[PDB]
Amino acid sequence: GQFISFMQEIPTFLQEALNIALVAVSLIAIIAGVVNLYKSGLFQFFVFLALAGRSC
Amino acid sequence: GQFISFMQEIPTFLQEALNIALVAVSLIAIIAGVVNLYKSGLFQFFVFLALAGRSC
Amino acid sequence: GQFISFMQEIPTFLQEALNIALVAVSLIAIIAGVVNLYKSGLFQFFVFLALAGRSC
Amino acid sequence: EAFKIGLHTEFQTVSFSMVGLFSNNPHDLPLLCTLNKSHLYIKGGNASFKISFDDIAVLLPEYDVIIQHPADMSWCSKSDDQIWLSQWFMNAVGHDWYLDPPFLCRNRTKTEGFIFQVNTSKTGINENYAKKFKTGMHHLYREYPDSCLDGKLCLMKAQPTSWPLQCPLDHVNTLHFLTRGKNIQLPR
Amino acid sequence: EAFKIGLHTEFQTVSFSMVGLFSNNPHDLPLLCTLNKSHLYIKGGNASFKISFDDIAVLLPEYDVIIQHPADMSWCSKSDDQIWLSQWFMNAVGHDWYLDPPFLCRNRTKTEGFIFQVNTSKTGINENYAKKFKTGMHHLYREYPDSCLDGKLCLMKAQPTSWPLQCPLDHVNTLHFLTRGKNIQLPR
Amino acid sequence: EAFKIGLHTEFQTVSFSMVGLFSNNPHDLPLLCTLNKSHLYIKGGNASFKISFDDIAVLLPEYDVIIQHPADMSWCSKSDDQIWLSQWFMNAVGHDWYLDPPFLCRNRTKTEGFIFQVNTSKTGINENYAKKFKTGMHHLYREYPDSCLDGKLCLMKAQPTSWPLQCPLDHVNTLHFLTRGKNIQLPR
Amino acid sequence: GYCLEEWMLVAAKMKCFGNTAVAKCNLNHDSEFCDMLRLFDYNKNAIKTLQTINALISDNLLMKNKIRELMSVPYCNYTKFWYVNHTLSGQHSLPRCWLIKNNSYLNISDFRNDWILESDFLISEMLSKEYSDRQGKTPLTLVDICFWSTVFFTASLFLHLVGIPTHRHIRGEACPLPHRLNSLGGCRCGKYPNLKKPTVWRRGH
Amino acid sequence: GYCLEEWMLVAAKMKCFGNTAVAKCNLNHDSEFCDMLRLFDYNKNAIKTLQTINALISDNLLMKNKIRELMSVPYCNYTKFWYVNHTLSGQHSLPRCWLIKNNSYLNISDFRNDWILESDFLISEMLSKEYSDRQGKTPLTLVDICFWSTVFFTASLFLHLVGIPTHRHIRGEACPLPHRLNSLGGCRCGKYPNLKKPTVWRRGH
Amino acid sequence: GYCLEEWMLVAAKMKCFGNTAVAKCNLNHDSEFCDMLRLFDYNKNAIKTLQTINALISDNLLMKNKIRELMSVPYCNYTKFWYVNHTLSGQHSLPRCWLIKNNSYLNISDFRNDWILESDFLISEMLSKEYSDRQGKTPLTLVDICFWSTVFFTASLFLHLVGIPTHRHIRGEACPLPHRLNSLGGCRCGKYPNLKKPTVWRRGH
Ligand SMILES: *[C@@H]1O[C@H](CO)[C@@H](O[C@@H]2O[C@H](CO)[C@@H](O)[C@H](O)[C@H]2NC(C)=O)[C@H](O)[C@H]1NC(C)=O
Ligand SMILES: *[C@@H]1O[C@H](CO)[C@@H](O[C@@H]2O[C@H](CO)[C@@H](O)[C@H](O)[C@H]2NC(C)=O)[C@H](O)[C@H]1NC(C)=O
Ligand SMILES: *[C@@H]1O[C@H](CO)[C@@H](O[C@@H]2O[C@H](CO)[C@@H](O)[C@H](O)[C@H]2NC(C)=O)[C@H](O)[C@H]1NC(C)=O
Ligand SMILES: *[C@@H]1O[C@H](CO)[C@@H](O[C@@H]2O[C@H](CO)[C@@H](O)[C@H](O)[C@H]2NC(C)=O)[C@H](O)[C@H]1NC(C)=O
Ligand SMILES: *[C@@H]1O[C@H](CO)[C@@H](O[C@@H]2O[C@H](CO)[C@@H](O)[C@H](O)[C@H]2NC(C)=O)[C@H](O)[C@H]1NC(C)=O
Ligand SMILES: *[C@@H]1O[C@H](CO)[C@@H](O[C@@H]2O[C@H](CO)[C@@H](O)[C@H](O)[C@H]2NC(C)=O)[C@H](O)[C@H]1NC(C)=O
Ligand SMILES: *[C@@H]1O[C@H](CO)[C@@H](O[C@@H]2O[C@H](CO)[C@@H](O)[C@H](O)[C@H]2NC(C)=O)[C@H](O)[C@H]1NC(C)=O
Ligand SMILES: *[C@@H]1O[C@H](CO)[C@@H](O[C@@H]2O[C@H](CO)[C@@H](O)[C@H](O)[C@H]2NC(C)=O)[C@H](O)[C@H]1NC(C)=O
Ligand SMILES: *[C@@H]1O[C@H](CO)[C@@H](O[C@@H]2O[C@H](CO)[C@@H](O)[C@H](O)[C@H]2NC(C)=O)[C@H](O)[C@H]1NC(C)=O
Ligand SMILES: *[C@@H]1O[C@H](CO)[C@@H](O)[C@H](O)[C@H]1NC(C)=O
Ligand SMILES: *[C@@H]1O[C@H](CO)[C@@H](O)[C@H](O)[C@H]1NC(C)=O
Ligand SMILES: *[C@@H]1O[C@H](CO)[C@@H](O)[C@H](O)[C@H]1NC(C)=O
Ligand SMILES: *[C@@H]1O[C@H](CO)[C@@H](O)[C@H](O)[C@H]1NC(C)=O
Ligand SMILES: *[C@@H]1O[C@H](CO)[C@@H](O)[C@H](O)[C@H]1NC(C)=O
Ligand SMILES: *[C@@H]1O[C@H](CO)[C@@H](O)[C@H](O)[C@H]1NC(C)=O
Ligand SMILES: *[C@@H]1O[C@H](CO)[C@@H](O)[C@H](O)[C@H]1NC(C)=O
Ligand SMILES: [Zn+2]
Ligand SMILES: [Zn+2]
Ligand SMILES: [Zn+2]
Ligand SMILES: [Zn+2]
Ligand SMILES: [Zn+2]
Repeated sequence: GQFISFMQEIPTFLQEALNIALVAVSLIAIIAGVVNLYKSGLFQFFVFLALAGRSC
Repeated sequence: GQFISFMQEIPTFLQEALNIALVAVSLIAIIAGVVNLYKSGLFQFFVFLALAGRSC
Repeated sequence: GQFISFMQEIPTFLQEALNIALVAVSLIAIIAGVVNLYKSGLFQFFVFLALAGRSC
Repeated sequence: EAFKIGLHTEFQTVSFSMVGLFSNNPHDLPLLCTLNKSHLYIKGGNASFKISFDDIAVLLPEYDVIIQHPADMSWCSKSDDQIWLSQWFMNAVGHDWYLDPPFLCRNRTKTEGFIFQVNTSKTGINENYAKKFKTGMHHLYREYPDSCLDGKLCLMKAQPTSWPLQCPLDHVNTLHFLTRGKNIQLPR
Repeated sequence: EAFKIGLHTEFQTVSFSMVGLFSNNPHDLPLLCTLNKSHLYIKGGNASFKISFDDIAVLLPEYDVIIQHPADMSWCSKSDDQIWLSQWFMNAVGHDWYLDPPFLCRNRTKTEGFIFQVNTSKTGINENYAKKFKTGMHHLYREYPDSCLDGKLCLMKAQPTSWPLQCPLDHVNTLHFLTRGKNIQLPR
Repeated sequence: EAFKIGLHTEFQTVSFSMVGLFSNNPHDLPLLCTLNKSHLYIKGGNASFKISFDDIAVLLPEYDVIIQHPADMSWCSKSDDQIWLSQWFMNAVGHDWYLDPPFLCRNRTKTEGFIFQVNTSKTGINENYAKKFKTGMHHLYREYPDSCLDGKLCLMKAQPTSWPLQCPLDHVNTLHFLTRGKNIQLPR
Repeated sequence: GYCLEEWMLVAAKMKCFGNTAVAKCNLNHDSEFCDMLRLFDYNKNAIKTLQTINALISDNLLMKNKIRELMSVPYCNYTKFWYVNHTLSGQHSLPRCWLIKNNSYLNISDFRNDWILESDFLISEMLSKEYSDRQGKTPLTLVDICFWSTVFFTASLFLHLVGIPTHRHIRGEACPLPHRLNSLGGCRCGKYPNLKKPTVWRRGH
Repeated sequence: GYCLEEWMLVAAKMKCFGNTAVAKCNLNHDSEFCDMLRLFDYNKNAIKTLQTINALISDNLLMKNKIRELMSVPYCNYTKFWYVNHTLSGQHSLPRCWLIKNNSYLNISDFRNDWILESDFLISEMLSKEYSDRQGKTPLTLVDICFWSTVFFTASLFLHLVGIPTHRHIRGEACPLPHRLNSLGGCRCGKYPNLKKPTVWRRGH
Repeated sequence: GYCLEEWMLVAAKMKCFGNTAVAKCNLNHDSEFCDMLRLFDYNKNAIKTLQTINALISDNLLMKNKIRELMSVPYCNYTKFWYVNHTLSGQHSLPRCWLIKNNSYLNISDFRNDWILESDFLISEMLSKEYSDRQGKTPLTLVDICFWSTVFFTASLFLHLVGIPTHRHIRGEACPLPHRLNSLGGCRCGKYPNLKKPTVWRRGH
C-alpha cells in the first residue's frame, strides 16, 4: 500500500535530521529484534516444528 | 473521563485495521506487563507487606 | 536547538496532568537507562578502553 | 423526519416559523404571495394591490395620467400609502424614472378607483423595458407565472383588493423586494 | 498601557496617527469635523463650510436660485471649488438630483456671500427626504447631533467659514464620505 | 514550457483558448480590441465602430442632433443595433444621462453615415467629464492608448467600419464592459 | 443565534445549537441557515431592546438560489434545514437547507449521499478536534523528549541483557584482573606482556 | 470545472484537474483560475443544456488587476496559468496566473521563488493531508492507551530484570521461610523473637 | 503592511510586526487593523513611488461599526489597537480594535476576557504551529514504521527473556536430541516408538 510510495519518496525525506534518525532507529530496532528472536529460540522452534520427527 | 466516552464509541472504531491493531497491542502489552510483574515479584512483595509478620 | 527555548517555557507547560506525566516518564526513563547501562558494563568498558594497559 | 444513520448519529431537522418572523418584526415588511397562478398579490403598509396581466387596455395614454416622475403620482390616489407602495413596487421591479417609458394611472378626482397600468409588452421599441420588468418580477415573486408572450401585447393593471389570508406567507419574496428597493424608507 | 498578563505574554498597544495620514496624501481627502456639539464643519479643496440647522429661513424659493440640476449652481458662487464641495456634499448625503425636492441657493451676483439652504424638515411631503438626509448625516458624521425635530421645520444653511484648527482630525468621516461620494475627483 | 523542479515535481502550464470562449457562447458578447496603438475598435451585435480621437470636430452642436436622453438617438441611424451598441458603450464609459453634458450625433436623414461625437477634452468645465471618460476607457480597454492631452481639444468620433479579422481577441475587455454596463440586454 | 426561541421554530420548542456550528457562521458566507440566524438575531435583538436587513442576508447566496430556480435545478427557500446530530456527545453539523425542486421538498433518497458524507465528516471533525485540543496544550518537544527517552531506555535494556565486554582476556588464559591489556594483549608491568596472542572479550565476572 | 474539454485549452487536448485542488475554488475568491473555471463551466453548461457572468467573476480581482495595470506592475491577463504537479501521485497545486508586465509573459526567473515555494508547499500539503486523514480516522484516546500500555510493559520488563525482593533476611543467616519477619526481624510466633537486627531484603529463591 | 514607519504611529517609533499575523489579513475580511494597514501601505506606496481608497477598506465592516454606533453598543473608530505579544519568542496576535463607547476608550477590565482568551489562543497557536511544521516535514509512514519497529523490538526482548521451547521432552525422561519427537512422542527411526506418551515442552539446553 503506502510502503511502495514511501519507498519511491524516501530520497526526498532524507534531508532532515529527524527523518534520518527515524530510519536509523527503525533499522536498528528491526535488526535487534531479529537477533534476539534468534537468541530466544523462536526460529529454532519453528524449524523443529517443520521437522516434526521427519529427520534426526 | 475520556475512557468512559471511549468505551461507548469502540464499535465505531473497529472498522479499520490500525484501530484493531492498536487495541490488540494495548491488550497484549497489559497482559504481558501483568505476567512479568508477577514474575518479577512485585505481587509477592505486596502480599508480604500485607502479611508483615502476622502469619506463617 | 529547541531545547533551550523549551526549558524557558517549562512552568507554563506544567499545568496539565499529561505534561507532568510526560516529564516524569522522561526523567525516570533517563535514570533507568543510565543505571542499566552501568549494570551492562558500557561505562566499565569505556574506562578499561581508556586504561588500555596504562595502569593496573 | 428524524431517523438514525449511524450508531449514535441521528438525522434531525429544524424548521423556521415565518409568521413569527413577520409579526414579531418591528418594521412593516412588504408581503408578496402567489396564490394559484397568474393571480399575484402584494401588500405593504396599508395598501394591498392585485397585480393582473391582460391584453386589454383599461387606461389610455391620452385620456389618463402620464407618470414620468414619482411626484406625478400625487394625481393618482388620495391615500399616500397606496402611492408609496406603487412607487416602491416600481422601484423594486426596476423602473428607472428617467430612462424608461412612462406608465399611465387613473385620475384621483375620477371616482373609478386607483389603477395604474404598465406596458409590459415585448413588441417593437418596448423590448428592453419588458424584459427588465420580467427580470424584476422573477426576482420579486418566486416562480413567477409569466404571461406576456413575445410579440403579443401584454399590459399590467394594479388595483386595490382585500388581502387574501389564505395565500401563503413568503419571506424570500420580501428579501428580494428589500434588496431591489435601494433606499426604501420602511414604516416603523 | 503595556502590562504583563502571563509568564511572557504582554498586553501591548499600537495607535495610528491621523495627522501623518492626512499630511502624506496623493489627494486632498475631504474633512468632516464636529467641534463641541451642534457645530458641524466640512472641508474640501479650498472651500470650508459650516453646516448649521436652524428654524430660520434665510433663502426663500421665490427669491433665490432653485437647484434641481447640478449645472444650475453656476449662479451660486464665483469660486468653482465651493460649488464642487457643495455638489459632492449633497451627493454624499444622498441627494438624488432627479427624485428629490430642489434646494435653494443664493444668487452669485448678490454680494451677501455664498449660502445654500436645504429643506431637511420632517413634515408632510418632506418626510422621506428628511429621513434620507438624516441617514446621510449619520453616515458622514459620527456622533451626529441631530436637531431637526419631528413636525417642526428644520432648515440647514452652509456658508463659508474659517476652518477651526482646534477641531479634531477624524478620518472615519472621510471614509464614509468617500464611500458615498461614488466617482468623486479629488485634486492633487 | 514544462520542466522538472524537484525529484518527482514538474512545473506545468495550462492555457485557455478564447475563440472557443466567444465563438462557442449562448449570448453575443461585446468585442473590444486594439490594433497597434490609438486604433481602437468595438463590436456588439452587428454594429462595429472605430473609436477615433482627434482635434477636429466633425459634428458641431449648432447643426446636428443633441443627445441628452437615450430616446433621442432615434434620429441617429436606421439600424437599431447601431443605436443599441452606442447606448451601451456610452453607459459602459460611465456616461450619466442626467448629470453629464449632451453629446452630438449625425442626423439620420443626412446621408454621410452614422457618427456620434463626445466632447472628451480635458479643458475647463469639461474636466470632470473628461476624467470620468478616461476612467471608463481604461476599464473597457486594456492598455488604453490615451491621446486626450490636458488643455488641448480632444473630441472622439465613432464611425462604422469593417471589423478587423487580424485583431487580437481579448476577453478582459468584455468582462469590464459587462461589469460596467449594469443591466445590459445581450442579443442571443 | 446560539439558541433559538419558540416563536422562531415550527412546532415551537427551545432548540438551542452548539458553539462550533454557530461559530462556522462567522467565516462562512454561503449558508442559508447562518443568514436566517443573523436575520432572527437582528429581529429579536431590536424588537424592543436598542439597510440592516440586506446586510444581514448574503445577497450573493440569494441571487444564486434565484438563478438555480430559474435553471429549474434544486434550490433553497430558507424554510427547512436538516442537520446530522451525534446523540451522546451532542455535537452536530451546521444545518444544511432541505433543497426544494419543482415546489416540493426533495426526498431523503436524493441527498442520502449528502447526509452520509455529513455524518462521516462530523465524526472525523470530532476526532480531529480532539487531536487539535491535545496539540494546543502539550508541546511537541516534550512528546519528542518522552519518545526518545523511551527509545534510549529500551536500547539500554537490550544492552543490559546482552552485556558489553569490559576487560580483555586471552584464549585459554584466565582472568588477569587486575591487569589491563593492550591491543596485542600486553602491559607495561610485564605480568602479561606483548605476547601477540588472540584475545577473548569476555564480560564482567 | 473538475475536467476541461479541448475547446477550452489552447492545445487541442483534454486536461482534467484533481478534486482537492479545485476544492479551494469554493473557499478562495482571490484566484483568477477559479473565476475562469466558473465562467467556462457556465459557458459549457448552457451551450445547449439548460448578471450571471458578473456573479461568476470576482469584481475585486478585475479591479485589482486593472489597478495593477494602471500602476505598471505585473498583472494577470486571465490567459495562461502555471501550476506545480507531482508526477507520481498526480497531486498538484491550484494553478496561478502567469503574470504579464510590459505586454509580455514574465520569464521563469522572476517567479522562480514563487514556484519553488509552491512545490515545497505542495509536498508539505501532501504530508499534512496524510496526517489529517490519520487523525480523523484513529481516535486519540486509543493512541494514548497504546502508548501508555507500551510504557507500562517496558517498565514491567525492567522490573522483571532487576527483580523485587519478596521477604526479609539477615546478613550471615539462612532463609527464614516459611516463617516471616517484621521490621525488627522476627514475627510473633516465637520461633524468631524481636531481636531488632538489621534486615537485608532478598529476592525469591 | 508587514512593517510600519514612525509617521504611521502616534509615538514616533520603529515598531514592526510579524509575518503570520499580517498574513492573516489576506484571509480575514473582518478586521479594522488590516484595513488600516492596507490604507497606510497604499499611502506610503503612492506618496512618491509609482476607488482605491474605498476598495482598500472593507465597506461591510465600516457599515457594521456605524450600525453599532447607532445602536449605542461598543464600536471601533479605527485609531487604537491592542495585541498580546510573547516577549521571548516575539510571536504576537493580530491587533484587535480597542472598542469605544461614550466617546471614550473602554477600560481594560471590560475586555479582560477578550485579551485573556487572546493570550491563551496565542499560546495554543504557537504549539499548534510547531506541530504543523513537524507534520509538514516528517512523513506519517516513517513515524508508523518507527513505532511498529519499537513495538516489535520490545516484544522481541520479552520473548528473549521468557524463552520459547525448542524441542519435545517427556516427564522424567532424558533429552531425546539429536533424535526428534512427534506429537505422540517418537519419530520413525525406531529408537523412540509412538508410545502416545504426553509431551512436555522444554527450551534449548
Ligand atoms: C403598449 O406598447 C405597444 C408596443 O409599443 C403599443 O403598440 C404598438 O403601438 C404602435 C404605435 O401606435 C403601433 O405601430 C404598433 O403596431 C403597436 N403594436 C401592437 C402589437 O399593437 C401599444 O399601443 C401600447 N399600449 C398602450 C396602452 O399604450
Ligand atoms: C418552502 O417550500 C416548502 C415546500 O413547498 C413550503 O413548505 C410548505 O409549508 C407550508 C406551511 O408550513 C405547509 O402547509 C406545506 O405543507 C409545506 N409543504 C408544501 C409541499 O407546500 C414552505 O412554506 C416554503 N417556505 C416559504 C417561506 O414559502
Ligand atoms: C420646507 O418644507 C416644509 C414642508 O413642510 C415647508 O412648509 C410647509 O409648506 C407648505 C406649502 O404648501 C405649507 O402648506 C405648510 O403649512 C408648511 N409648513 C408645515 C407643513 O410645517 C417649508 O415652507 C419649506 N421651507 C422652504 C424655505 O421652502
Ligand atoms: C477615537 O476615539 C478616541 C476616544 O475619543 C480618540 O482618542 C483621543 O485622541 C486624541 C488625539 O490623539 C487625544 O488627545 C485624546 O485624549 C483621545 N481620547 C479622548 C477620550 O478624547 C481618537 O482620536 C478617536 N479617533 C478618531 C480618528 O477620531
Ligand atoms: C468641447 O469642449 C470645449 C471646452 O468646453 C469647447 O471649447 C471651448 O468652447 C468655448 C465656448 O465655445 C470657447 O470660448 C473656447 O475658446 C473653447 N476652447 C477651449 C479649448 O476651451 C469646444 O468648443 C467643445 N467642442 C464642441 C464640438 O462642442
Ligand atoms: C442532539 O441530540 C441530543 C440528544 O437528543 C440533544 O440534546 C438534548 O437537548 C435537549 C434540548 O434541545 C435537552 O432537553 C435534552 O436533555 C438533551 N439531551 C441530552 C442527552 O443531552 C441535542 O440538543 C441535539 N442537538 C441539536 C438539536 O442541535
Ligand atoms: C501531473 O502529471 C502526471 C504525470 O504525467 C499526470 O498523470 C498522468 O495523466 C495522464 C493523462 O491523463 C495519464 O495517461 C497518466 O496515466 C497519468 N499518470 C499518473 C501517474 O497518474 C497528471 O495528469 C498531471 N496533472 C495535471 C496535468 O493536472
Ligand atoms: C494576454 O497577454 C499575453 C501577453 O502579455 C498574450 O500572449 C500572447 O498570445 C498570443 C496569442 O497566442 C501569442 O501569439 C503571443 O506570442 C503571446 N505573447 C506576447 C504578445 O508576448 C495573450 O494572448 C493575452 N491574452 C488575451 C486573452 O488577450
Ligand atoms: C514583542 O516584544 C518583543 C520584545 O520586547 C519585541 O522585540 C523587540 O523589537 C524591537 C523593535 O524595535 C527591538 O529593538 C528589540 O530588540 C526586540 N526585542 C527582542 C527581545 O527581540 C517585538 O517587536 C514585540 N512585538 C510587537 C511589538 O509586535
Ligand atoms: C385630472 O387630472 C389632472 C392632473 O393630471 C387635474 O388637473 C384634473 O383636475 C383632473 N380632472 C378633473 C376633471 O378634475
Ligand atoms: C440672479 O440669478 C439669476 C439666475 O438664477 C441670474 O439670471 C440673474 O442675473 C441674477 N440677478 C441679477 C440681478 O443679475
Ligand atoms: C434632422 O433631424 C430632425 C430631428 O432631429 C428631423 O426632423 C429632420 O428631418 C432631419 N433633417 C432634415 C431633413 O431636416
Ligand atoms: C412538478 O410537479 C407537478 C405536480 O403537479 C407535476 O405535474 C409536474 O409534472 C412536475 N414537473 C416536472 C417533474 O418537471
Ligand atoms: C517592452 O516591450 C517591447 C515590445 O512590446 C520591447 O521591445 C521593449 O524592450 C520592452 N521595454 C520597453 C522599455 O519598451
Ligand atoms: C528568458 O528565458 C529564456 C529561456 O530560454 C532565455 O533564453 C532568456 O535569455 C531569458 N530572458 C532574457 C530575455 O534574456
Ligand atoms: C456619556 O457621555 C456623556 C458626555 O456628556 C456623559 O455626560 C455621560 O455621563 C456618559 N454616559 C452616559 C450613560 O450617558
Ligand atoms: Zn575477566
Ligand atoms: Zn600491568
Ligand atoms: Zn528467603
Ligand atoms: Zn532437550
Ligand atoms: Zn529418529
